[PDB]
Amino acid sequence: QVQLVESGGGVVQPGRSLRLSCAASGFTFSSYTMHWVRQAPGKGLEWVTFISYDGNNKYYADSVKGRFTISRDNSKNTLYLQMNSLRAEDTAIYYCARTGWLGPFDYWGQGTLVTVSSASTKGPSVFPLAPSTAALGCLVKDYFPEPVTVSWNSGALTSGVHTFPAVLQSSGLYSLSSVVTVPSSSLGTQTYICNVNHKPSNTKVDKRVEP
Amino acid sequence: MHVAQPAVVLASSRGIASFVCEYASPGKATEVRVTVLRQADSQVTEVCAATYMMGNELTFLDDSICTGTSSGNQVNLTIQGTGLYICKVELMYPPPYYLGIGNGTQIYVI
Amino acid sequence: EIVLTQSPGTLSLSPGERATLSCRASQSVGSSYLAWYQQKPGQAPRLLIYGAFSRATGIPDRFSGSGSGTDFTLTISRLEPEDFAVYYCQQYGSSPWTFGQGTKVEIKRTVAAPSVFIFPPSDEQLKSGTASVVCLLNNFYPREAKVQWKVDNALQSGNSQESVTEQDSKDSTYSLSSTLTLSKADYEKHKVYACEVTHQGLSSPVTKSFNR
Repeated sequence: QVQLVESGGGVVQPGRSLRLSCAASGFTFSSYTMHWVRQAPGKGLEWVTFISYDGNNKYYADSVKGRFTISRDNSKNTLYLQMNSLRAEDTAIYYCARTGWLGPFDYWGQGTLVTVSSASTKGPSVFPLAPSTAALGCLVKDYFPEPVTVSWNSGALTSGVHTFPAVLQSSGLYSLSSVVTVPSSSLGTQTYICNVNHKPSNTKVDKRVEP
Repeated sequence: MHVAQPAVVLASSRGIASFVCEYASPGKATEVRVTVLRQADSQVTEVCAATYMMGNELTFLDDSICTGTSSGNQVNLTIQGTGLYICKVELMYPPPYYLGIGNGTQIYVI
Repeated sequence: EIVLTQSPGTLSLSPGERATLSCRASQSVGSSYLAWYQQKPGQAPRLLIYGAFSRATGIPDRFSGSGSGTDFTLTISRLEPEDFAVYYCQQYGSSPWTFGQGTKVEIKRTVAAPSVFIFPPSDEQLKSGTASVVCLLNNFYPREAKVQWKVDNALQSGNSQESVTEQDSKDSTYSLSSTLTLSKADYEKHKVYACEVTHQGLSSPVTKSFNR
């Protein structure tokens, strides 16, 4: 079973470098050309680079020409992507892709995320969105980098839960809200707690939301 | 890029068949790979492959099945030993990269 | 460079209906060099069609493709629930390999008006010097919805951000959260903070508001 597993992603500041790897299994590696394809969050697919069977020829998209170097080691069934002089515009999911013998990209890895930002790791400040069928929630503000995971009442409350996709503020930090629709009568009776966790900053906070 | 190969070819009594697979190039490539695939029931297997720097003779990876000769933009292939045989041409260098896929060749064995 | 072009941006259909997705090339590309891909949220792309017409391994028969030259088509004869995703076309005949913008296939459903909620800033946040007023639009359809902020009855501009969840799996609705960020100083200068919503299911703009 053809398998592509990429690794080496992470968060980095502009101008720094990052090295990605793609481990291939389940097929004769040297018999296929390979690509890296990237996808910025919320946008489409952009081809980045291509490499020959043995590596005799390599091509790159203009946005990476001069900073990215693709290579492969057919002896170890591994593909590489040396990315230098990184810019925030390089923030994306980087997929490892095999070219079929008839042309298309017939197999893709699940992807590895790289984030290029001048910000530094910061835990979120969690504030309650108090009610006044009622609605309540938690505001998870000013954190870097993604992601953060939010649950309610230690996971026992999931119906009517909406955790919104994070938003990138001008500060360079992320912010999101997690809301829950609740029967207006259960307020004061039922206890409502947010379970936020931001592992990059090793921050895990529980915030109780009350009228 | 347009690749031309016969629609049908006849195989000799000794199981060997020969056909010309020609290709044009929008630019002028000096590094070409020619592959021959066999397509039967949607799945494809590799019959043979050869790397070609123009004017230096066609080097085949493994001459167990295919022996071929180059003459400009034409390649006269010979395959020994009943699907669809597709001639594939890759213009590797100089840029741009081009992939060409012929319409396929049927091989009837008298 | 061969520029690909997809249409529509969003397809709104119901399960069982027939989807027709368009891909356009800025110059003629042979049928042997066009492919279609499916991508579900949080998943890697997946090949469906190659060579414009041929179907990838493991792809059900309801997916098919057609067209040559400039205009290509992907057809889903009968939409299944798992078929609602994003679809990308690509040309793979020459470098650079180029993709289309993508086309989203969403489930169409009956119109549903948003239930609007307004959240004042917590005193716990005000201690930090900034005030975030949050407005919630819960379970509405279609995805289009416009919210405008009013501070002391004066429309605001360039000081709020929005966020929309993915289409709900069960009820097929969307939710939206708009956040107005003010400085604590500026926040305590006004009294009426109002969130105004317009949507297809609302005959008149709804306003949810509060005072300090």
